Amino acid sequence: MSYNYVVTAQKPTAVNGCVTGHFTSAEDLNLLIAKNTRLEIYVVTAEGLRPVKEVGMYGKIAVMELFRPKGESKDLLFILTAKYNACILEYKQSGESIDIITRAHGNVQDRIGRPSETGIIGIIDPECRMIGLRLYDGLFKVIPLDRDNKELKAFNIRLEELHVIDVKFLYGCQAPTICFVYQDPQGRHVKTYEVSLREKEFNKGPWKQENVEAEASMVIAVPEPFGGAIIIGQESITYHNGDKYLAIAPPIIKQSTIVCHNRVDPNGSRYLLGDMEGRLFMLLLEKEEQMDGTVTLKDLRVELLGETSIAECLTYLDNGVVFVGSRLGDSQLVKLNVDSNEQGSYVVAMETFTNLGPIVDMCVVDLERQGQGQLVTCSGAFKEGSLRIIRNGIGIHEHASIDLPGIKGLWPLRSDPNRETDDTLVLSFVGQTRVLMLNGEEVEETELMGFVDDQQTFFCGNVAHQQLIQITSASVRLVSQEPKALVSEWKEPQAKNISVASCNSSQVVVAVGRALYYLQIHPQELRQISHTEMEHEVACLDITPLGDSNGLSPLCAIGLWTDISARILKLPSFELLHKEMLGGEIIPRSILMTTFESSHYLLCALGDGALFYFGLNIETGLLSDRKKVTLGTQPTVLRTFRSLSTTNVFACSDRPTVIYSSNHKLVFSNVNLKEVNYMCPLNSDGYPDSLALANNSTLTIGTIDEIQKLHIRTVPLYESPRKICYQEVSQCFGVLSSRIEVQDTSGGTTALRPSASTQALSSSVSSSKLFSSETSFGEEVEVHNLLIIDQHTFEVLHAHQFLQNEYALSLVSCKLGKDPNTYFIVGTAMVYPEEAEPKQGRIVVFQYSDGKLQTVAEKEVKGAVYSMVEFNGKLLASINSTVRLYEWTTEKELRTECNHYNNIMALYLKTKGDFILVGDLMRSVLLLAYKPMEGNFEEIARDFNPNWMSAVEILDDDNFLGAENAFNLFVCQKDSAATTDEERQHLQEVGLFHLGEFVNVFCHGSLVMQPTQGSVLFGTVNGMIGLVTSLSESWYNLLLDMQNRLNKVIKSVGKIEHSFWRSFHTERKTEPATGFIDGDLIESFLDISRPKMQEVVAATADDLIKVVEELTRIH
Amino acid sequence: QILPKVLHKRTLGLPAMSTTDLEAYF
Repeated sequence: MSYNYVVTAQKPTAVNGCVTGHFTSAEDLNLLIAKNTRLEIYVVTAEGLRPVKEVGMYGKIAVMELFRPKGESKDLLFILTAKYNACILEYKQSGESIDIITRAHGNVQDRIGRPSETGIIGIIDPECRMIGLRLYDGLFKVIPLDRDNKELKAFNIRLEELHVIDVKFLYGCQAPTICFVYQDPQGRHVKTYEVSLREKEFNKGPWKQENVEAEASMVIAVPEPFGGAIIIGQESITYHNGDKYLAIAPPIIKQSTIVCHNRVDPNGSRYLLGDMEGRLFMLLLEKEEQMDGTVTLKDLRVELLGETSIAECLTYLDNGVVFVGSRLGDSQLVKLNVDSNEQGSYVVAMETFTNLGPIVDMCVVDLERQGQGQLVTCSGAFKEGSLRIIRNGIGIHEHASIDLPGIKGLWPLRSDPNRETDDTLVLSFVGQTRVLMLNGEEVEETELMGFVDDQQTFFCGNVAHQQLIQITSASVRLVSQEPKALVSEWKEPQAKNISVASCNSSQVVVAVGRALYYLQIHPQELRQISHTEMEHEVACLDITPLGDSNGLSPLCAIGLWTDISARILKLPSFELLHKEMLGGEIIPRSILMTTFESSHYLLCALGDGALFYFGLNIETGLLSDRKKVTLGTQPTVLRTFRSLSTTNVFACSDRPTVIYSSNHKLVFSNVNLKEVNYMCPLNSDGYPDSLALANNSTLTIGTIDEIQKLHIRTVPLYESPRKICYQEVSQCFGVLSSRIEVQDTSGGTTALRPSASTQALSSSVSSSKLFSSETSFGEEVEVHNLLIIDQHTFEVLHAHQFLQNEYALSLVSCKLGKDPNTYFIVGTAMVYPEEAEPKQGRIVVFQYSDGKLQTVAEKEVKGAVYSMVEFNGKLLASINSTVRLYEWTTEKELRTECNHYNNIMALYLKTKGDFILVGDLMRSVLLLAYKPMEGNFEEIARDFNPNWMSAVEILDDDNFLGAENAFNLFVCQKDSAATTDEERQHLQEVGLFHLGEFVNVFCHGSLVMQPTQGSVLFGTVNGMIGLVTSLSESWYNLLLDMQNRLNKVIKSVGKIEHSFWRSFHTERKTEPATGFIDGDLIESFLDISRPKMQEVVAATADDLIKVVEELTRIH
Repeated sequence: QILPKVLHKRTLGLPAMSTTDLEAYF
């Protein structure tokens, strides 16, 4: 009944784990990074990293490890998902195609038992004789790794302990040995066992049971020369190996906690350690040589090494370059020096990697007043927390825009000898060519008396060797520039008007009638060299330097009008090489072949907007990949701009979209402009990196920003942002943030770092007089701050200090009552460490004047303020399982009217028309009606069978949507039945779905300009952005049929069936998908190969790729 | 065990207290 759709906007960015080893070959050094559901592979070079492969799994990755069984060159990978899918995979590079096969499969789920804290742990034998797993408490799963057992059969072993923290297999033992740390009454211990897979029981470890300091959570297994283990905690680094015992207690640790490690020395002499707030460490293992026995160590030494972000995963790579893996902030790549610079730091960074992190809140804001808003989020954390301005497409920066009608061509020229940046531009209206002169910001007209002024030409610019070119239907001619006059004249010896020509930088190719004249532009004179009539008509040409040649192109390309085809053909003698046919019949209007990387591309832009591809190489020119794609309706020309050393081509279509190649694939990033026709570069001194461009009636020039689809501009604040609001008439933003602060011995607390929270241009402090009622000498406290940020320059114009320790929760800007003024309104809650439930809060309303910040009214509120929204002209709030409505009087006051206190922890809240959806923490969605006549709340419908919601919104006036903490979606619906006595307070779950992620905020709006109904965006903890919309009957039925015919055949990496994962799940309750369409699958239809699409349903293929296309652009 | 910042941790993705604990507490 309820027909919906969910798709991906931006893949997650947080990093959950990273390891190194040997996938690509035995002599490569790989870096493996695991996202939420994404795996990516990096191989090491001398300057940094490089990507090779990207894969997605139908499950949440929880275990990732490398191992080397006997009798093969490289390692093997073991992965265990969140629904306990167990797999063995490995790396196959066969030719150029890369694929990863499943040399095993299985499911290790049980019937009775409880998933526990600390999640899943997966370890592997140093001799690779089994694989251990902790899944449920008190029960340890062992996988045998004999040559048989393709199905990953397992077996169970009972444990005398139920609470396991960490587990690793020891080094240099006779038979597979386990040593691990567990939790029980009377502290935590480390204690060891021996397995016997023949008789399936734990026998005895090599040494006895001892004790460890109360909060160790981190175990390192020492390699062969020393053996034993390293135990890391707070004020403890320890070594155990049989009987020998040693430890150190460095005084540095007190303030911060260690997180990750990676062994630096294969021998095991130095170690890397990652801190909870940035300082990377180094640990020292000092060894002695016995006179006759094996090596042994004396002691342990630490040293403060440098500064980094917060680390989640940490790997010493080699030669003093180290990856820092961050989940709460930007990850970076670091170089360690041999000599410490000033302040004594060895660290030098080379790259940084952006991470939206936990998207706490967001709003949709439209800056430049067009029909396209942009999203601003509250990203990052304690020391990296910033503001991100996520913009779809690149923003233009216009300088000289004039409404100039349609322009066929527009060229530059150089009026001086071959000096620096050009000084002239050449126009061309509908049927002639006009020459300008560009002496600065002004525009002027001056016709040179050496050119034509009444008839259109194809080429006007220069190639080389102090001369000018004249390419025309009526004549071909060359121009001398010192006289600025004419040197010679030529005409076509057929009196026939040319169709098209071609020349970029060294030679002209002109195509007349069925034949084609040729001459490369010689100094001061010209002679025919090459000539060959084409069997059928010629439509387009392309001549360009492709590499080690100063303009002279060995090859030539030819386009065709009626039945589109490319012909690889030599320039010098115009001999045929190959024939290759292309689809469609609609008319082309340009083709280009251009270099970006070692794999050359030729790109043809067709008349429907569809952009097609054939392959070209200078030596032979065999056909590379091929795929049917479409675009905007208006016909398209591609011609190239200059951006970088690997600069790329632009295009003209319905709406300008610049294609970009990142590693080897073409990215389809758009840009914010209405329509375009034609281009050329301008590199003036005052216009350093601009482009001259023609439109239907407009001229646009500007500057070029980034290349990939999403523009992020990081604005550092050193602030932990919470929520954000807009107030347009005030020409600014309102942002909440909150600061890390330690109490000093003097009672008062000063600071830890300089922050915008205290570095405000002007500041003010809350001055309440209604709170009146213990902090220690050294401890952590938290201070909260309102930030007004200039909407144009993104600088802190002002910052307001809330009271000490007031934990501010909510923000809104609206007009209330009959007041014409716009305000900033905050709901807060004085949180206490000792108690457990907020008893109070204030509702402060702010006037932000010309440059000052005023305060109006307080009206203390008897509890926390989880959510608010202006109802119609009233103020609707949610306070501690209550919902309330408020009125704005004329005398600048606020009064209560009607209450409702049946719920428990009514937290999320949305309104539509005259109905209220109150989301809940634990019970369910629930609906209210505001009844105007006598004026209070009256329940319409509810929902039983409780769920733990994490976001709630109103899709339409009749169905309702929520999201819950077990990573699932569901669209509720009203039941249309009679007997309205009790079952009309019952709402109907109609859709079921396993999203896989945690949803933090829902918002109406769309990140696109100005097939389905409704539009919604949400942001997740892992930094993903998702979108949901409703559907009608026909596309739903079609697409679910297609979903069956696609998930029946598609191969998961662990060959899990696609139905199982997308299926709804919960601790207590599980059913397959219904009511929903999966965008992940549907837009995954495009990576499928052409033949295998004819073994797709085969009532055709194009009719459905058009469907997936139209559903794609909604995000 | 204090609600506002345990929900804050859940928003940030830090290990929050288990839902069964809230079930017992509610």
